[PDB]
Amino acid sequence: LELTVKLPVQDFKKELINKANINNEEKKQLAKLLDKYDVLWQQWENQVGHRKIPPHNIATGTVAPRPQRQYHINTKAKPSIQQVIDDLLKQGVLIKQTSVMNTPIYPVPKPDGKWRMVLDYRAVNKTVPLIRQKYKSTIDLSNGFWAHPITKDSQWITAFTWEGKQHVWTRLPQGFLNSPALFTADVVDLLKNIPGISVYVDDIYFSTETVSEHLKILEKVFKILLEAGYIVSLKKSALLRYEVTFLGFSITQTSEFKDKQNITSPRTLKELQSILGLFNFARNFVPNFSEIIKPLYSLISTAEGNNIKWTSEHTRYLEEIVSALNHAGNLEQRDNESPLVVKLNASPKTGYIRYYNKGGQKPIAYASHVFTNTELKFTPLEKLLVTMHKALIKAIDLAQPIEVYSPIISMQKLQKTPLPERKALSTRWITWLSYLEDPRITFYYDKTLPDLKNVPETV
Amino acid sequence: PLELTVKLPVQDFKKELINKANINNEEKKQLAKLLDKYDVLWQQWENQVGHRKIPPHNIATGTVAPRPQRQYHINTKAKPSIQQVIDDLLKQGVLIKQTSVMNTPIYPVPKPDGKWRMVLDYRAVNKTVPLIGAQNQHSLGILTNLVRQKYKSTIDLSNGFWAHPITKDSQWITAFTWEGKQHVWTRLPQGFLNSPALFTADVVDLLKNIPGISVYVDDIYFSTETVSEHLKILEKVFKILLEAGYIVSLKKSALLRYEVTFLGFSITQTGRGLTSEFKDKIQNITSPRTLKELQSILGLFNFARNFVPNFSEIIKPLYSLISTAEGNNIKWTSEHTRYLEEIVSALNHAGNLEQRDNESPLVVKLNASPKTGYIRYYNKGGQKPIAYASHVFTNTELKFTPLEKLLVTMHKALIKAIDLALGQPIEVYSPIISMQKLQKTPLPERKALSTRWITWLSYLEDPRITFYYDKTLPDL
Amino acid sequence: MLPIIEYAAVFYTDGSAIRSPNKSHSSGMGIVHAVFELTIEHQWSIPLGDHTAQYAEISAVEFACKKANNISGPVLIVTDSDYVARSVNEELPFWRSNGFVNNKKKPLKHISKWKNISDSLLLKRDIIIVHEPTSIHTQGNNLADKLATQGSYTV
DNA sequence: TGGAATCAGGTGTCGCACTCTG
DNA sequence: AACAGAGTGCGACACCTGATTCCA
Repeated sequence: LELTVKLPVQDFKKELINKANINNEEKKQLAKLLDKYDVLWQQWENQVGHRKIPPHNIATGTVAPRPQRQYHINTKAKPSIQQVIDDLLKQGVLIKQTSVMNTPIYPVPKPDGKWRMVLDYRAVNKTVPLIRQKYKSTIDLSNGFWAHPITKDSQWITAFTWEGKQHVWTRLPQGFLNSPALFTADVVDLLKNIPGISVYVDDIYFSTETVSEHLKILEKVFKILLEAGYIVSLKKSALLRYEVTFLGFSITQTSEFKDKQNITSPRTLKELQSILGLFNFARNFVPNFSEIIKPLYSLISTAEGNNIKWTSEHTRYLEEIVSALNHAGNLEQRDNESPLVVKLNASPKTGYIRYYNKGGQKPIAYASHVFTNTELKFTPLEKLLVTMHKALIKAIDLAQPIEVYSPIISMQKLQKTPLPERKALSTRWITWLSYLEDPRITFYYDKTLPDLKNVPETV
Repeated sequence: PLELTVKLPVQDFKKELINKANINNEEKKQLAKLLDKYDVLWQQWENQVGHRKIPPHNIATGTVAPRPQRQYHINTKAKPSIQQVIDDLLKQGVLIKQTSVMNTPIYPVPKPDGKWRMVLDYRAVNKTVPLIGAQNQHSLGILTNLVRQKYKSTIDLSNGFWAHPITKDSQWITAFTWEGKQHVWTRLPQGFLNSPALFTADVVDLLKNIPGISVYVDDIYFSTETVSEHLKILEKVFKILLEAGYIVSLKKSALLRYEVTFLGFSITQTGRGLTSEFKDKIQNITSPRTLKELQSILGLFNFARNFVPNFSEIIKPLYSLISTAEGNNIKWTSEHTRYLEEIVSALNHAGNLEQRDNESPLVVKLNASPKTGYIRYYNKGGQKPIAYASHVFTNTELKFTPLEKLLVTMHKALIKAIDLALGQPIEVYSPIISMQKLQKTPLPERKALSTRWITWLSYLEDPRITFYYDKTLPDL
Repeated sequence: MLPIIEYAAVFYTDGSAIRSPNKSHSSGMGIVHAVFELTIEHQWSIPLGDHTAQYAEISAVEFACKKANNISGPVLIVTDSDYVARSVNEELPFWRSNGFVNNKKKPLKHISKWKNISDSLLLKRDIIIVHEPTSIHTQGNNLADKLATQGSYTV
């Protein structure tokens, strides 16, 4: 067993020891515990694990799909990627075999001069049917997808052309349609005996309230994993931290997404105009909306220029209208049979999502989100994308067919496009296509309710 | 040793090639000794074929057998030549007399010399066999992506398909009848669908490690700058071919030159361009008379559609003509002949092209006329375009406003620009002042379908592309 | 064309419409009288109720035409609607030639309003109907837009 | 004045012909 | 009476998107 490059695992261990804010004797015994399991980590780059579970079948498709063409690849990206593919062949997961199917491949540049290969499996995926404590710790799986062996009779689908020769995988391929669900199904009941754990695609999170229980659970989970046959990447994991990142959120002690809404005081005509535009939807179902809204129209009628005089009575009006909208007004019960439709929009400082059923008259539930400084310096598109991510999580949690109404246009373009112009896509569009692959969800653009200028939320 | 029928004058070939180089006398002596001391590499006989030191390949993957067939009439002229060819093959043991269940026809094909190449028809056999889809043969990408240097060289393999054997149980399909005798192949038979795929896969596998190499089927191309590295890489290639068991012909090959032909395109010190032979062929054409000849002429013209900025607009009436007439007869007019003369004259004034860099961002410049649209490509810091593109507006696109025309041209150019990018950032120069206002454009003014509009707007959020406004060369 | 210094007066017209709470739209009109430097002499902002933006613009143009008939000396009109001016200038002889019907041989919308426009233009034929749209009239258009918003938001 | 049924028309899949390179 | 690859075009159906038009 010889790799090509060996990572500085000792330095990462030292960094983890210092980064974890525990007692010094706690640190030393934790270091001893980590050291006693030295074979745990993949000190070799692209080191792959193994599973002894029976191989899975993934060629459940009934109609034969057509092959796809390939285009030339950059000379600069060739050396490193060739070393990677050679190592993968050496691991035995890849073999040289001749098959009917070919899959387009192309590289993308990493932050450094290195390149990363990606495989476009849209054609294949088209025709394959599917089926809180104070102490925190997070572990992750390094290329766990390459742990599930594939049946021999189903190997021919994943072949692709590199250096003029076909190559065939033996484990679950990256970016495949049903692969993440299958991997999650095995990993979740791999630990069905230990409560309090939380697994998502690749990361695994545990929470404890003491130190001894934390040590005991860590030792137990490590033994279970070593029995299973998986390997962990120390670089991307962290533990024993009061704050941690997971599911795109930051976790404090003992949530972030709320239901209060509320708005700070207006200062300009633009803010009041935007607020009126935002609340213009409410007239569809609120009978006494006109009486409450008349003071706002009176205020805008008399006012001139950008100077305004909004007394505390206007504050009482807006607070009352918010309470009336939110408390129990027309909030109907959800329908299981009806497909769920969600409409979302983003503000320069916050965002708002709404849920209906079959285009129902009344909202089902509300959502909100506050932008921290980290994303406050981001592009608007990134803000709206992360809000859409959070909204999709909530919607699938409350799910059944799902529809989304967003200012995004690229989503619907990617969802439906004829074959002759497939070509390639960006580094994040594949991550979102991971959702876009499943036809149970649809995306739409309507250009409704612009909110370029609005007051932020309260403190 | 080996004794074929016709002995070839190898010394004459060596003298001709060494005399045809641009090297000096000492350099010529070095190359002469290099070629001499690797004398085993080249063929010394007619129909000389090689052998490969690899495990065999099995093509017998079919499930149900087809029905054998018989031979139809044969041309009289080639009969002694084909008989000599078959006898020579028998001498080398490539073809063996043996009766089998299957039988396949024979068909001669004329060759540049008095000889005839051997080709066979496998219709039912190809119908009943699964196909290998490994795509590793794209001529246009090779000719648009190769690196150009001062001293160029190429090598062409000969009789390559005859050097890769087959498994013992899979040979029975290759059976064929000759003069009442049944014969079977030993190696990959030419005219078989998977044979080119296997051959190209093997050949590209050989030359992985050698830097700056372009490989296509039976041809290897490369250019370098100085004599020392050129000789080093050439001798390394010769050694790898020697261990590979392949064989090389002088006549089809040439090395150490300044201008050379490749895939029908002449590469020079300035860049790639058309050859004299194709110019002669196009200059010797006449007025078409039938639909078949018309389609042929237009295909020859379409072959070189990327050597002039304004190709598409002139050829359009000719394309419209074919739909008008029915059957073979075509209604000709003098204006069409005028168009033909104009096209051939424009081709006679064609200019050469350039290569595409892999280290610098690509640039595209686009413009629109009330009837057509023009697209050109460039590298950063360069001035001579890589290739030209032109689009003709249809009847539906005629009703579009000028912004719609510019935008549809934008899409129809970036559709291939994204392919040509090869991961590099893309900068666009257009006569449009801004794009945020384009997003701000209200609905009452536009007329085109919203389905086109969303596709057009999709390009705004691509992180890999940008835009720039420049007021240069306007027209209306 | 003659400079603005020669005509008796210039009229600045603008209309806006906004979605309303079982009421579809609320629209207001703003028209200012100027007599020539630039001196916008006086102002009129009027709401209409439930109609689209085009109804607001056409009501504004008849308002301007009738006050121009109240005004002595040839005057000019400027608005933010080029479509109405182009259509009238291109189809008026046909408009009262065919009996106030379109190319589809159908009475086009705003029949009485179009009749009023036509008779006002024909009785006072020395009037200028133009539309420029960054120039001098930008400020006048901005205040007129503000006036139209003020009219629309009145109820 | 506005609102929704019927209907003519653009976009997409798949078929055909021809060329060249080998 | 041949294949693989590439390039371009044209042509007959399918399906839906938008406009015309009638009616409240």
